[PDB]
Amino acid sequence: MATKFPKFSQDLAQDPTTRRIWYGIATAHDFETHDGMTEENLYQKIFASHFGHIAIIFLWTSGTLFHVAWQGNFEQWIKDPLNIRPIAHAIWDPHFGEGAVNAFTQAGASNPVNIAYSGVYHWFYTIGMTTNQELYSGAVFLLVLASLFLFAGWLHLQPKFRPSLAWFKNAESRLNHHLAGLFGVSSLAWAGHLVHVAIPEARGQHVGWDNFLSTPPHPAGLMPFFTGNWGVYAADPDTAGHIFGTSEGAGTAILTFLGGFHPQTESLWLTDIAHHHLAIAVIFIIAGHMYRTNWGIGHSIKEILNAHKGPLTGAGHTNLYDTINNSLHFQLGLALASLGVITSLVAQHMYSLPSYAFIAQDHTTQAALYTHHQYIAGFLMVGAFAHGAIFFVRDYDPVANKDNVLARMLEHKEALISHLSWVSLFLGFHTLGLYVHNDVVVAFGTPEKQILIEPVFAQWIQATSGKALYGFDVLLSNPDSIASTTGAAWLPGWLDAINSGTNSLFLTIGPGDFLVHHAIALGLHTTALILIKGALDARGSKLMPDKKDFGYSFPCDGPGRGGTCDISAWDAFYLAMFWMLNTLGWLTFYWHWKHLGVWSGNVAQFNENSTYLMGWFRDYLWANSAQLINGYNPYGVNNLSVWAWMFLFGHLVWATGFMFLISWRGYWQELIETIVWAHERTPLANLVRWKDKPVALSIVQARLVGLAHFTVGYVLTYAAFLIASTAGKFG
Amino acid sequence: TELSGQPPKFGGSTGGLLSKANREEKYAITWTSASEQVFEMPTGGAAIMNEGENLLYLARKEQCLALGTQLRTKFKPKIQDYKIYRVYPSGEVQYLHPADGVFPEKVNEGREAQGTKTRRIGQNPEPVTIKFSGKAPYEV
Amino acid sequence: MDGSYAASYLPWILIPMVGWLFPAVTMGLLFIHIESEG
Amino acid sequence: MALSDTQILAALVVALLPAFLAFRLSTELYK
Amino acid sequence: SHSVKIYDTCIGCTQCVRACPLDVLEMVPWDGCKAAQIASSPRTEDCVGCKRCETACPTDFLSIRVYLGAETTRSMGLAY
Amino acid sequence: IVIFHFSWKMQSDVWGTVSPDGSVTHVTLGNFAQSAITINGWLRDFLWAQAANVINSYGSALSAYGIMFLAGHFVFAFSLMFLFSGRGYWQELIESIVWAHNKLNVAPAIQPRALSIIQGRAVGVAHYLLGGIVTTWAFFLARSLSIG
Amino acid sequence: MAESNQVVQAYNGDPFVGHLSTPISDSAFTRTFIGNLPAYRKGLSPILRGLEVGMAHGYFLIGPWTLLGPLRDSEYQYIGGLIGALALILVATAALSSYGLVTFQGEQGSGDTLQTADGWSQFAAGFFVGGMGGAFVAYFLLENLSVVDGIFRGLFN
Ligand code: CLA
Ligand code: CLA
Ligand code: CLA
Ligand code: CLA
Ligand code: CLA
Ligand SMILES: CCCCCCCCCCCCCCCC(=O)OC[C@H](COP(=O)(O)OC[C@@H](O)CO)OC(=O)CCCCCCCCCCCCCCC
Ligand SMILES: CCCCCCCCCCCCCCCC(=O)OC[C@H](COP(=O)(O)OC[C@@H](O)CO)OC(=O)CCCCCCCCCCCCCCC
Ligand SMILES: CC1=C(/C=C/C(C)=C\C=C\C(C)=C\C=C\C=C(C)\C=C\C=C(C)\C=C\C2=C(C)C(=O)CCC2(C)C)C(C)(C)CCC1
Ligand SMILES: CC1=C(/C=C/C(C)=C\C=C\C(C)=C\C=C\C=C(C)\C=C/C=C(C)/C=C/C2=C(C)CCCC2(C)C)C(C)(C)CCC1
Ligand SMILES: CC1=C(/C=C/C(C)=C\C=C\C(C)=C\C=C\C=C(C)\C=C\C=C(C)\C=C\C2=C(C)CCCC2(C)C)C(C)(C)CCC1
Ligand code: SF4
Ligand code: SF4
Ligand SMILES: [Ca+2]
Ligand SMILES: [Ca+2]
Ligand SMILES: [Cl-]
Repeated sequence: MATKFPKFSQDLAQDPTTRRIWYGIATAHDFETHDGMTEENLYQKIFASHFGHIAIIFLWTSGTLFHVAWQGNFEQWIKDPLNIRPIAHAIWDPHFGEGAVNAFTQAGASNPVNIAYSGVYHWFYTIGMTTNQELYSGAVFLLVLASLFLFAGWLHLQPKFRPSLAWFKNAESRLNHHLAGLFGVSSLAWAGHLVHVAIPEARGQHVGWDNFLSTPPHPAGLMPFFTGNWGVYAADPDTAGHIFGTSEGAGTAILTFLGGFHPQTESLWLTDIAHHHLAIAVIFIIAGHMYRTNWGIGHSIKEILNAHKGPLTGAGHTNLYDTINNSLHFQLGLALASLGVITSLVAQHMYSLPSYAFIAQDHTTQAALYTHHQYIAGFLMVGAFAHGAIFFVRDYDPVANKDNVLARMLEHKEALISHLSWVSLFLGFHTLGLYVHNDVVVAFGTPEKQILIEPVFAQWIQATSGKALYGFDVLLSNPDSIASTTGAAWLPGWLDAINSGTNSLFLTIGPGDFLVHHAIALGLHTTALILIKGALDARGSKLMPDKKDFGYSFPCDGPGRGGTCDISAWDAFYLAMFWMLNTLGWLTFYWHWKHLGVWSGNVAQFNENSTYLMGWFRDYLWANSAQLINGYNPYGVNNLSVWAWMFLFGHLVWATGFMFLISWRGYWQELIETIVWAHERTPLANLVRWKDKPVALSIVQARLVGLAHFTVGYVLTYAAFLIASTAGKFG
Repeated sequence: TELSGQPPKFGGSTGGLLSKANREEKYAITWTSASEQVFEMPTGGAAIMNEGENLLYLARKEQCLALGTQLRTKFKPKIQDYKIYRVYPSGEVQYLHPADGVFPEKVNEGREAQGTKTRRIGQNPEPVTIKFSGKAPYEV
Repeated sequence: MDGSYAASYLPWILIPMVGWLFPAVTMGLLFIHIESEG
Repeated sequence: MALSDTQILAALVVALLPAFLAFRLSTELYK
Repeated sequence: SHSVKIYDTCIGCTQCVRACPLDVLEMVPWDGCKAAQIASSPRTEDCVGCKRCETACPTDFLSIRVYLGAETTRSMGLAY
Repeated sequence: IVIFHFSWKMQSDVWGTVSPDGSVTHVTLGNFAQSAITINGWLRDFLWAQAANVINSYGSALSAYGIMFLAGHFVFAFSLMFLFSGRGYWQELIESIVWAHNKLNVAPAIQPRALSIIQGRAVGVAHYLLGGIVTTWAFFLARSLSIG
Repeated sequence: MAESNQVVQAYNGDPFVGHLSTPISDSAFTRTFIGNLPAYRKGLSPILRGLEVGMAHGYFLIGPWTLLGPLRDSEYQYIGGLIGALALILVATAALSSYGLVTFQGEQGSGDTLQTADGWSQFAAGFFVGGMGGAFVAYFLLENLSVVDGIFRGLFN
């Protein structure tokens, strides 16, 4: 007998319980474990899945564009960006009452509407889009793009167009085409767009599909680019009195490098952005010529890795080409670690050095962007370490990687784990001790005995970039330094933007920033300790010397040998998720409190109260909640009704996750058995019988479900608080 | 063939057989008793075994085996002649325990060796060496 | 509920469809598929 | 301006195409 | 069902068979230890996976190993 | 939930002052009827409002109540670690630390073992109850001592 | 032989049967769609199939006369559409029943229950009831269009 679903697992299809359903959903994407999977079919299915995913991204982007065009006020928003709030789309909910309708007819809309909080308006405006028809045609074109990628994914599964395994394992050519073509040519095309459209539109010159062939973006054509006199393109950059969208203060420059911020929009100059894209395009195209393909000339990754032997290391990087090229979990972990690092980098660089016009004034959108991308980065990092452990479980070859870097990392894993334990205990012990000392000191009416230690190293680093507030006179803060008298066109604007305490560039830090950066260090150290200990013991330990035989994820090994709960590397991932969420909470709390202080001009509150934790408990959480929890009350409803309701929703989901996390299966299986008895013996209901035998959720499933609720609640409740507080205060 | 023995004296309970016994399968424990005794029911509550033969139907095999351990470990004249069978809805009966008339705790000739690995635990093949197959280190 | 945007009659029937018809149909199809053969 | 009434119910026909192609891709990936 | 394997590091102390609550294991003759016997898993279709046989095992890391596999009515321990 | 109901109902519809007119002015002005019917009411007009005494207790004779408030919060969060994890991870971490002590011959003769599953549960629930009950103890005491 | 990119193959693997397997006549979508219509959906008794078919048909048969019949420009527009639809469903029920009376006089087959005298009479009964109900419910919706609009807009909140 067989129950068909899931077709890819008879071990599940023959499960006569509800687990068959759940696990069928949980293992569908794990193509490696499908019955009779081959490596070539694995790669081809992954290829088509990638095509489908790219189509999904294009469809979601088209949805953003289309809803902004249709139900937005983009053209009205351009007339007065600093006062008109951007709207994401209209509401249509039959549950609404008169109070809710009146509350959500906002931002000059004739119908209920949600206000945008993702800064996509500033994006589209700085890019050069000025009408609704442009956004509309963009949405339609992206529909077509999703269609193209869907047809490509369909075609690459046909026997007439199936890429073979050797084609997928061609690392040299793929790296060449991605570095040179995917990365370089695309930054080149974006520079061309900024030069032809974005910058001319910033100066009031309409450039559309009806005139871009006729009007050159520079009074000189391509000969200054052809010959070599490139300074013609620097011409007269936009003056410090250029008003955006008009010709006042406008120039003819298409490639500058003055640095600093546009005085009105408070963002990077579009000319410097296009110049950056051109330079990066050249760099990436140069990079994309390193590895040989079919013309003999070029490098081979395997020989480069093999050559890097050494004395104390041993085999060095020998055979690592095959090690990484034959394991998709290795490639995925590398990609996830890199992408999480650079996503956190985007988050850190968008609030400090913004690049979209007037988005520095829109504080809620910036808070939400920073929080969003830091959360994405945390997820990506946890996933990277999970895939490293999965590689260790499934793909690691001890003989082909003998005595190399990998084998040595595994060979002294106790040293690495123990020293991570030491650094984590160190950081946590001392940071919590200092916070508790400051709390107990402020409590007894003697706030003068707080341990305030100046963040001297980071202030010195700021000064090295030209920060003269702390009087360090080191490097770019010292005019007599060699590095400051080089004649670089970016020094004046950079110093003017970093020494004007009016933006978010290199914010002044006090001892509270020192304490919270040590808290962040504790969080990173502890989460990484969890993940590394899980990946290094994934193949085995002294409780399960054969943990690799059981797989990356299994319930446990029983109560024997002392008890083996949460033994697999998957359990290490599930543990590390809590600490990652806590680290992002510390990040976002710090960022949001300091930025609320900065935006209100009352930086004294944060600088004086972030030292003891009661300061965080009453001046940050309790205080900024006052607006949110009044979105609806016994007196009516304001525009924060949804955010208050979602705040409470996240609380509920979080506690419901606690439910699955604290109480463990067997109790529930017995309870379900009593309920099964009940159903079989209650008349009329006996006419009906389940098709799948009801059973309690499995152990690993219970961890996953509790953690899913925990994370849903975490994100939703903090997003509600962030949005409601920053929007009711308007920064 | 036909299972024989008097049912134990029991007033009934809600923990006994369900629809599985008639739709899927059931199990039976038989045992001889030196006197009318009181034993504990694996499904909850106390019952009285008759002197002589006793036949009892249970829903799961582990329940019959729990009853067997109780018979052989909790009574002055130890009951160890108990037999456990599996009954199907077609009335078929499959003798189960003890498999070869001798308890599996002590060695007995005639038994084959299954699941026995000639190698050591730590001598299992690495998973990468058997990947993209339908086998695991403990199976090849 | 109303809408000054064009084709405001579209959400009128499209919200029930996305919220009632589409979910009922997809859940029924997936339920039949889960419990197929036997 | 404001998007045309006829314009909103023109993108849906174009969306019928990625719907068809996503249906085809899903059914092919199920194989 | 679950897999129950036995390895050559078996000493034949019969404790895992005594600990089994579903009669999955047997003591068959062998010639690799003093007790001249080894454990076997003939009735694996009745294994639930309670790991008691591993708990009652004395060898430095178990000589008998239980790997949880395809679940069924018997392995899930269902009386319904 | 029982003691929260007791506190809010007493402060709202019972406890209060009385002016020489027969008229009674309650502590929190009878807000129980219109606010204790939603969860947002308990969050705002009971927890957020009445915890203002506990959080602003620093610099007075009740700063100890704010200290113990934060302490109960911390002990709840600490219990969560014993409640959400398993013994095997901690035993592996202890194995690594035991190797580290073996490197310098500081290995104790009494081998360090992770808390048993039952003991992990007992510790988790003990810390959970302690933290929560101490939190509400500090909150209740500060509030009912700052209402006259 | 690396040539079967053709989408139009022989119908049901029989090239000598008067039919062709095409993306309309025999594709996965059309097959799973028509095969799960109430007329072919497996596990359905004839009366339920008739009920579903009648519901659909009687529901949509209100419109033509409602918007285009002679009573369209009277104060009984919806009532006139309803009356026309009810008469049409009655005539169609008579036609269905007569067809069943004539086609199943002989030996009752054992293939599918719908293709018998009893099964076809059950299908006709289901169709009659479903059609009258669908016409009356579409009429009732049209006559109470204001409450439907107020419901879907939340006007009554
Ligand atoms: C120049 C030729 C070329 C180009 C154009 C591509 C293009 C692509 N290939 Mg392909 N490929 C090629 C040749 C090429 N390939 C060759 C020669 C081989 C080997 C024989 C392969 C084999 C191959 C495989 C096996 C796979 C791909 C995949 C992909 C896609 C990568 C994933 C993606 O879409 O994210 C796009 C990534 C970028 C645009 C780069 C972004 C830069 C980073 C992220 C920083 C972001 C910068 C900036 C701030 C972001 C803008 C933010 C904005 C919101 C403002 C991509 C579109 C994958 C795929 O998806 O399958 C379809 C995949 O599985 N390729
Ligand atoms: C506020 C809650 C809380 C606390 C205090 C801890 C504490 C700790 N965790 Mg933990 N964790 C938590 C939440 C918490 N966790 C949650 C919810 C999870 C998800 C289940 C995890 C999962 C987790 C994992 C997976 C790991 C940790 C680790 C650690 C230890 C790392 C050392 C450190 O961080 O610095 C120092 C320690 C502290 C700041 C806390 C102790 C400080 C106290 C107050 C000192 C005083 C002791 C006191 C006087 C003793 C006498 C008491 C007497 C009155 C009875 C540490 C002891 C990592 C580890 O073990 O590192 C080696 C580890 O791998 N945690
Ligand atoms: C992922 C993109 C996306 C998203 C998230 C939304 C979001 C929303 N839309 Mg919109 N829509 C989109 C794209 C999108 N739209 C596009 C491209 C069009 C033009 C064809 C429209 C045209 C449209 C109309 C006419 C209306 C909405 C409406 C709505 C709201 C209710 C949903 C609904 O009833 O309409 C359903 C949506 C459609 C019929 C269009 C199909 C959506 C795209 C083409 C496919 C998305 C597939 C994508 C992969 C998601 C799959 C799920 C995922 C798990 C894989 C909702 C907030 C209603 C509204 O205004 O609310 C007040 C409504 O009246 N949309
Ligand atoms: C010359 C031929 C002709 C003519 C003149 C008409 C004329 C008409 N048709 Mg018809 N139609 C025709 C042919 C024709 N049709 C054909 C060939 C078909 C295909 C078989 C249809 C199928 C069709 C359908 C499905 C419907 C109409 C409807 C209508 C009326 C809509 C105008 C109106 O009153 O606004 C008002 C329109 C509405 C209020 C729409 C009804 C909204 C309901 C509540 C559905 C909500 C959707 C959602 C799934 C709710 C389900 C709840 C569930 C989960 C419990 C109208 C009188 C509609 C109708 O009968 O009005 C009730 C309608 O539902 N037509
Ligand atoms: C020779 C007799 C005859 C008669 C008297 C009529 C009379 C009529 N024709 Mg028709 N016509 C005829 C022949 C006839 N026609 C022929 C041969 C043709 C082909 C060229 C046409 C083609 C024609 C068309 C195309 C149309 C008409 C229409 C109409 C009706 C217009 C008014 C109306 O609203 O109808 C409403 C009345 C009915 C539909 C009949 C219902 C009568 C009762 C109340 C039915 C209730 C059922 C009840 C339970 C039965 C009980 C039975 C019991 C007594 C035993 C009208 C009653 C129009 C129409 O149908 O209007 C809607 C229309 O569209 N005629
Ligand atoms: C800044 C981070 C804050 C603290 C994090 C922890 C730092 C870890 C330091 C502990 C001591 C390491 C013991 C090495 C053990 C050791 O000496 O191995 C022996 C090894 C000898 O290597 P070979 O001469 O064989 O090199 C040939 C190679 O091609 C093959 O590996 O020494 C080195 O590799 C050079 C110096 C070690 C470099 C170790 C890297 C540590 C990372 C430090 C931060 C990296 C930043 C990189 C930015 C580009
Ligand atoms: C343009 C797109 C084309 C698709 C059609 C669109 C509307 C038409 C709907 C008609 C459906 C036909 C129903 C009968 C179809 C039918 O009943 O088939 C038959 C089958 C069960 O019936 P049998 O196997 O007994 O029938 C077999 C034969 O009789 C076939 O004729 O059902 C299924 O196969 C399971 C359904 C697939 C489940 C699909 C998964 C969907 C979940 C994911 C959804 C993603 C949404 C993302 C966007 C939000
Ligand atoms: C003959 C030829 C040449 C002339 C070429 C000519 C004559 C024109 C070249 C035009 C080019 C190369 C246009 C490239 C256009 C790419 C476009 C237009 C857009 C891509 C957009 C994407 C992918 C997604 C965009 C999104 C949408 C749609 C939005 O609306 C919001 C933003 C975002 C989400 C990003 C020259 C002499 C040069 C070289 C020799 C050959
Ligand atoms: C487990 C595993 C894995 C994973 C891993 C991981 C996850 C890692 C990590 C991590 C990370 C994520 C890292 C990162 C890092 C860092 C670095 C690498 C640094 C850099 C540096 C530098 C050198 C800088 C410099 C500078 C400065 C200082 C400033 C200014 C500018 C400049 C540039 C000058 C794999 C799969 C792979 C394999 C298997 C196992
Ligand atoms: C889907 C689709 C399509 C389309 C179609 C159309 C165009 C239409 C249909 C439509 C219809 C056709 C609908 C319907 C509706 C109906 C209803 C809704 C019904 C009803 C009924 C009721 C509700 C009941 C009633 C009653 C009775 C019977 C009893 C007594 C009396 C009364 C009245 C109560 C196509 C194929 C193209 C493609 C694929 C998809
Ligand atoms: S408990 Fe272990 S050593 Fe003893 S007989 Fe069983 S398998 Fe062999
Ligand atoms: S897991 Fe349980 S049932 Fe299976 S062999 Fe071990 S003790 Fe017996
Ligand atoms: Ca333009
Ligand atoms: Ca007329
Ligand atoms: Cl409220």
